[PDB]
Amino acid sequence: QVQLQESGGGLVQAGGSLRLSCAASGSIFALNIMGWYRQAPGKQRELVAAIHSGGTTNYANSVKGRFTISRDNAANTVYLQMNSLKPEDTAVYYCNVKDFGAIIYDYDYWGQGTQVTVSS
Amino acid sequence: DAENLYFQGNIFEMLRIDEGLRLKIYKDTEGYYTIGIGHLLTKSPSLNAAKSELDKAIGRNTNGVITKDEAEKLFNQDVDAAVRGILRNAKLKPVYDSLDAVRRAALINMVFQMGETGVAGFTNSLRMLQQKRWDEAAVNLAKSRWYNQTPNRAKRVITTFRTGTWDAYAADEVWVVGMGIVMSLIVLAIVFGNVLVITAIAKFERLQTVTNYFITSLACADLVMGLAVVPFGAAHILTKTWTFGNFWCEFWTSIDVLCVTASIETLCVIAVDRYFAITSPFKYQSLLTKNKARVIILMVWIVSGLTSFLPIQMHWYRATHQEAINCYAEETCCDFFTNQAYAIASSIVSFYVPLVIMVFVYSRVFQEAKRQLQKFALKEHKALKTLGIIMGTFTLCWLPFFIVNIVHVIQDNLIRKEVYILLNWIGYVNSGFNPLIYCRSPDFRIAFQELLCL
Ligand SMILES: CC(C)(Cc1ccc(O)cc1)NC[C@H](O)c1ccc(O)c(O)c1
Ligand code: NA
Repeated sequence: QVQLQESGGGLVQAGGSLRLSCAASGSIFALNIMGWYRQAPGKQRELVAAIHSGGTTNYANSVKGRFTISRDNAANTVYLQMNSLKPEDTAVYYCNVKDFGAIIYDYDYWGQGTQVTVSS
Repeated sequence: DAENLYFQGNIFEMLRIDEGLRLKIYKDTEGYYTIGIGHLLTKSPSLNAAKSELDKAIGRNTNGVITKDEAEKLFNQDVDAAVRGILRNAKLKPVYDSLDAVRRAALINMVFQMGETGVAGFTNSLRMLQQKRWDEAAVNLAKSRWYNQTPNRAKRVITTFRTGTWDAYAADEVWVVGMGIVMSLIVLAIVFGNVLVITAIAKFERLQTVTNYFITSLACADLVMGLAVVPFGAAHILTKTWTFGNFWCEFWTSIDVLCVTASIETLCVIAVDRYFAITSPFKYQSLLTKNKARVIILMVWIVSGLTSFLPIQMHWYRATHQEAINCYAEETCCDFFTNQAYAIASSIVSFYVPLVIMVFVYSRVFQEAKRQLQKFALKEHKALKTLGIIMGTFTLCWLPFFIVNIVHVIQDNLIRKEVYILLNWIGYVNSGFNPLIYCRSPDFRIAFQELLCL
């Protein structure tokens, strides 16, 4: 029963920079993976950039070196830095929270999704 | 009489209940050496004298241990000797003749216990029984030394005298089927649950994860538990004996040890797996593949096989004492006898090491969760309750057995066999409890609903 507030998306020229942001309103277990996924026009939902509650991060092989994920102090807010954007980065970005509350498995919390269009 | 349905009112079953069958020489509540079904060997404190009297009674060198056949023969001999003792006596016979079959069996019971002379000592009680004053004799018999030394039995015999029925012994037969249906429910639950789990993981493609690859192994161990171990064990307990031979006996034991070991060690592997999946997920996803996980499973089943079929089929697990030798020789005996080496080794490998690892790992999770990049909310409470169930059920089910399994091999005759088997079965129900703990994921839920079309 928690919410995910996404913000930052919009139209952007080729090579321009954009900053995504996801705020987690509610009670989440201390051990979690907060990240971003995306859906390209006509392609499956791909993982963009996830960060662990223990600081460590993880990126896709097509965004590594261009994208960089970080998070806030205790507000559970994640900021995704997107530099040198490309026309193939045009997709639907979803904010996501992997909660290990039940230890055995993981509860996924999703966002409403934000549109990101890169001018080819 | 046309009576061939369970529980016919007689002296033999009554005495079997009041005494019990023990093949090895034991000491009664008094302190005298007794063997079989309440057969008094001697009043001498020396065990050697008891062995002498026993060897004289049987007709061979028994080494303090007799067989079932010999025990039953001694039992019948003692019963018949008790009856003849009643008929020969001048105080017992007029009373004996003036009693119904039930009360007759009660008197024969008393004589069987404390002897012809001793029972003949009861002047007032027998006088009351002679005039058919059952309640007065009931009150009077409870004021003797016999009622103070063995109250539980005295109450049953006295009640048998007063009521004149088998009320004090009829209820004992109900618990047999009463627990039998419980065992049935256990088998049904285990089989159904684990088959459901395996089917869910195998059929659905969204349940193809490493954790679930371990869950598959656990569910397999519990499946073979509910199919082979538990039913045959139930049949062994209910039918009092074993009707499959020594080969299938030790084979069944091998399946038992193998399945329990594989189950618990798989629980350990799951604990570690979840630790790495939660603490360092990015490394967990890259390092631990499906092939490596299957290698882990193979290794666990190999270790479990080395502590089950290997020592048992090679008779390394076997004991050295006389009763063990007799049971191994007996085709109808499948009692479990082991040495200190195999007991300790198997207990350490199957339970204690996985216990330590699981405790350490879950403690590491609970401790590392408190040092992340973060108000005392409800989520941490819920998680703590979850792990409390995960470790709590496992501990509550398997700890009392492996403690007993390690003590009953040190100090001889400290744990009665009933308790041993009972705790073993409390260990058995954990196999059914597992699919309710490790399959609560949304994917497992959807799978479970879709499988049976709810
Ligand atoms: C001892 C038994 C085979 C069940 C049994 C009880 C009484 C009897 O007369 C004959 C058989 N159960 C074994 C138990 O399930 C176990 C699991 C793992 C071990 O490592 C181990 O040593 C023993
Ligand atoms: Na045998």
